[PDB]
Amino acid sequence: VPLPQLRAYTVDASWLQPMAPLQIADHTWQIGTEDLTALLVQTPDGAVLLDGGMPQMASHLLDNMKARGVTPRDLRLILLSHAHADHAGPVAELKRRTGAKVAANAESAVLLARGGSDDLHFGDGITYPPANADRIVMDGEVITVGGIVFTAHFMAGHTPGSTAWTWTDTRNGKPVRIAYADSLSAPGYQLQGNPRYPHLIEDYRRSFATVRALPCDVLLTPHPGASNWDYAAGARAGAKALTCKAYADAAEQKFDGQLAKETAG
Amino acid sequence: VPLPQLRAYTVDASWLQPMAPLQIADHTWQIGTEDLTALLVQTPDGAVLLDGGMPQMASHLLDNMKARGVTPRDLRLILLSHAHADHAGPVAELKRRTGAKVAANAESAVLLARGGSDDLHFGDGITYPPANADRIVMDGEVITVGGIVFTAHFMAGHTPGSTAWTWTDTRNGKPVRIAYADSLSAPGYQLQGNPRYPHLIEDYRRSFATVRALPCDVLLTPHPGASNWDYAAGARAGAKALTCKAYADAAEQKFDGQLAKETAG
Amino acid sequence: VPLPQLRAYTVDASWLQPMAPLQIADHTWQIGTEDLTALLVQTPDGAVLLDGGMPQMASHLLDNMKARGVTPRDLRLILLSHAHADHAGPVAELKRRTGAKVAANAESAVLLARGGSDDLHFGDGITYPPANADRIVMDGEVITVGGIVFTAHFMAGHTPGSTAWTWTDTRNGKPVRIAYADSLSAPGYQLQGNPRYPHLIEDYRRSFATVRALPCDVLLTPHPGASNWDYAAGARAGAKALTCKAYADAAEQKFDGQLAKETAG
Amino acid sequence: VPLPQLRAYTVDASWLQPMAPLQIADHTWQIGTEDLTALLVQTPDGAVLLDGGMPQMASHLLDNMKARGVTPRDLRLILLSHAHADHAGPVAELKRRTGAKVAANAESAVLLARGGSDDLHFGDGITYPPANADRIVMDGEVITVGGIVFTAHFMAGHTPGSTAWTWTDTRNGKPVRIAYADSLSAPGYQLQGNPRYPHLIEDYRRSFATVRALPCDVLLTPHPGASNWDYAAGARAGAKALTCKAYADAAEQKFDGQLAKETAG
Ligand SMILES: CCOC(=O)[C@]1(CS)N[C@@H](C(=O)O)C(C)(C)S1
Ligand SMILES: CCOC(=O)[C@]1(CS)N[C@@H](C(=O)O)C(C)(C)S1
Ligand SMILES: CCOC(=O)[C@]1(CS)N[C@@H](C(=O)O)C(C)(C)S1
Ligand SMILES: CCOC(=O)[C@]1(CS)N[C@@H](C(=O)O)C(C)(C)S1
Ligand SMILES: [Zn+2]
Ligand SMILES: [Zn+2]
Ligand SMILES: [Zn+2]
Ligand SMILES: [Zn+2]
Ligand SMILES: [Zn+2]
Ligand SMILES: [Zn+2]
Ligand SMILES: [Zn+2]
Ligand SMILES: [Zn+2]
Repeated sequence: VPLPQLRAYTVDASWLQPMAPLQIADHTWQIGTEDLTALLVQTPDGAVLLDGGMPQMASHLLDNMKARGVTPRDLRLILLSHAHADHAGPVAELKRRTGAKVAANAESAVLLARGGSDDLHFGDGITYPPANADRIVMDGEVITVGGIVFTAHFMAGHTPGSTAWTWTDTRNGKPVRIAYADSLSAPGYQLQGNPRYPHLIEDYRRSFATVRALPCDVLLTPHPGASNWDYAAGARAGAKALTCKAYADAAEQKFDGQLAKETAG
Repeated sequence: VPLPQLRAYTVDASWLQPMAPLQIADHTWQIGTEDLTALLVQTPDGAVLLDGGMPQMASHLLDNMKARGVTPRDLRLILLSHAHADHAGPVAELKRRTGAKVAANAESAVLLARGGSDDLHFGDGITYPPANADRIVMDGEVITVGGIVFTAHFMAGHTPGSTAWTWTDTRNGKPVRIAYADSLSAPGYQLQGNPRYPHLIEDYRRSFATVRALPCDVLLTPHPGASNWDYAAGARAGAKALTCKAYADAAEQKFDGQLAKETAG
Repeated sequence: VPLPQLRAYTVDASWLQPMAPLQIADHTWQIGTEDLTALLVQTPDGAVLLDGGMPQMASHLLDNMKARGVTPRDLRLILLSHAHADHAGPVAELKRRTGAKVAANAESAVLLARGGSDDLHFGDGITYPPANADRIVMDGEVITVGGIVFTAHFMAGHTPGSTAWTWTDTRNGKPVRIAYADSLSAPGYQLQGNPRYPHLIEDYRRSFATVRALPCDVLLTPHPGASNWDYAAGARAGAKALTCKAYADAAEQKFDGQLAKETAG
Repeated sequence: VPLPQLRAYTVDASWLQPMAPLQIADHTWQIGTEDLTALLVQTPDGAVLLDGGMPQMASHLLDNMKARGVTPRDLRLILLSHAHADHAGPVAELKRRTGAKVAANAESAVLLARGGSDDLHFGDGITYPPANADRIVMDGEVITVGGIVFTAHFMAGHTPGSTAWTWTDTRNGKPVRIAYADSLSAPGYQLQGNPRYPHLIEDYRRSFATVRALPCDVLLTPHPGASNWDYAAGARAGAKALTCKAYADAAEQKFDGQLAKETAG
């Protein structure tokens, strides 16, 4: 009996289904796939990308940037929700192919630098090309690109480095406070007494509170379904979106159920 | 007028004054200098070093290890209080010259990897040879070496990655809970509204509480004077040592005074 | 049409077929799989591993080390032929699970550090968990472990960092000069006018000459078939092994044929 | 007796004496100090910097870029002769303060990444803030920025990663082939039988031949005096410059004298 072959990280087709750019606000576009968020924020002083999705999405992202008028040199900054393969997958390649630099917190930078390997919960099962961060950010730190101010809100749990990013855009003449909140799920995680993450539960509870309180006229999430976005629904893509409060409440209720199931399991 | 010459990080002579090993408990020795802590914990399955002091201390540390019966191959693990040049200085060289691997939290690992450069408060003024961590630890995680169990207690503030390490040794037949608590000082730091560390004050306040509650029959600190140790006093070196509670209270009182002076300054 | 799913690096079953340790000389054992070399050199001062094979081989390697009397702490050093996924695959995990440190040349270290991503010829198609080198070696540099002297002979081509490692063991009372020579193949490579490797052809020609001249009573290669080893043949596993001269001549003849086919293709 | 204080890397004042930009050809300017080269190549698609000098030169470089019409976002690329502190010193800071990415060969990248520490000859005596390379280049590889084509010519010796960079500019309507050739000195180096660099002599001899044959209407060197440039001499700064052939011959004659002195010493 030979050792097993390596298994690739395969995903639902919709996660890999390209879509054309979908405008969220005056400067903010969804440019990823139907079921993975990748946000382009376009400014008079260059563009910012928040997440890139799966590794094989680099060229599609670049096509959509081009459709928007953003050349590779115009992409200045990549920000991440968290450094798993389905959100940070193409970062290394985008850095090679654009002017983009990565800003991330220390936890995300170290996970990004090992390509998602030695994950606290997934081990080496879900990896991707490693990349280096160019700037380390602290909780509450701001980065400004052509006058869009992005604020980091750490919300550790799904990964130690999970981050919400907030900024204010405009729409129909009025401010829109956009909150790109990270995942609050714990898929197959050992929650209680995890030797690799001993304060996991406390971190999730603090993160629910952080998400609940974000400035949040519009919530977006790395998996759009988690905030009830439907990117394929066109003019009504965001009509059913949750508030940050509702998103945090739903995640906490699910988390509490998982804790009870783990105790019983 | 030429640009200024580079300025070396110079320190009081006592910080660089070698001392012979000073026993703290059955397996735990101070092996650094008179005024910089470097703790050797010797076990039947190899040795652990907590901090190394200044960069030029590597050979002295190695001499004292040898005096204790620890060869380079026997040194298994280096742990750090925080990754400033006067505590992590010789880490890179010790890794080259021993079997030692470094375990640190993500913040300390990223600061260690850039040799203390781009410090949030010191800039590039206090740097040292960079080194890589071999293991990333999470808050409350344990590492066990020949049955001495070391527990990490994050106490962010002096650096984002500041850590207290605790373990239980023996003395005169009874357990001794040793707490190696990191610095709680903020030397020349901008405390309020620091764009590079926006939650600095909240982190220090949480860290005072963490230090106050540590398991702590014996407190040691990276600068021995901060816990009222006198390594040159022989049999009474630790006689005047503070409790963890007293250390935390003194640091908080000093911090509060610094906050008031900063507001007035 | 969705973007394609990620494809895993799959290999012939024999590459993944565990075997028991096979003695090559008094201190040198093959401990990998039937069709991937991983050499254990056991000394009174610890053990050296040369290559590890595929990523999923870590636990098997560790089992065979244990069978040989080598515990994780006894493994001191990992050396590499080249940093592709089927030879360096388990390095990261072995470093986490043993005392082992990696020594490699700069080219191999940088490819190892990006987990084989952005390969000059394979792109991101054949990746693995990234790892850091602990020591950078120069051409002709020696490393000594318990008195086995390992010499590095750079033989760039298959990868920029391809290395032959040589050492002298004993057998039946007499010296045996062992040469672990790297691959000299160029599978699907663009040889002529490659913008990512402009001196590729010159490097291969110099490497054929290097391999031809190695001290070489016994030749071993990362893919055993390349040197006509049959690890499953027991007492006659090495009976048909090529000389280094014959190996270099065969590789050059194949290379010349590939050059002619590329010109015609 | 305390251990000695750290010693800063101090240099002749002229190495730190700022100068205004000095035009070499239509797109190429010296923007460093009187006695350290830092070349700015300005193109319609952004700017390239070759070397930066000492660590404390970052702001001066940025001032001279601004004087030339180059903002921080316009600096696209940093190339290096070699990664010693007096040529790569400010790279880390320039990357933080500009859009610039670093391209270097593997040897230079690994030395840059450890801030010049563990130098083959200098040890930790001459260090600087570490930086990461964004692109690894191979010998003879080209990089093109707004149609200036830069070619790498490895010339190992002074450091393993020493590189000459060549490109074609214009002047008075005609092409000017500029060669920025690295140092060929070996200051205090052990040349013969160096265990850290066993093929040192062979590499220097090959590098003399490489430099002799470069395309070279105008030779520039990291230390201008080595090619008989006088940056403070204005309109005649380059009048006495050596050819590449003369530079290589002089370096080889000096090297041969050093070899003879080492044998006698
Ligand atoms: C079990 C493997 O899990 C994953 O690869 C992800 C990565 S975010 N996490 C899951 C989750 O968060 O429930 C998901 C299905 C949304 S994708
Ligand atoms: C002002 C520079 O500061 C330092 O280099 C250190 C490093 S810990 N911090 C100081 C402090 O903590 O007060 C110190 C004097 C104990 S040394
Ligand atoms: C085409 C992909 O190639 C590979 O993944 C390897 C890695 S060494 N190279 C091949 C070769 O060297 O011919 C091989 C079949 C021996 S495996
Ligand atoms: C002895 C220390 O040396 C150096 O720091 C440099 C760095 S290039 N090398 C010298 C040389 O090349 O002769 C120099 C004086 C030009 S500066
Ligand atoms: Zn995730
Ligand atoms: Zn996901
Ligand atoms: Zn400090
Ligand atoms: Zn200190
Ligand atoms: Zn290969
Ligand atoms: Zn192979
Ligand atoms: Zn130099
Ligand atoms: Zn120099």
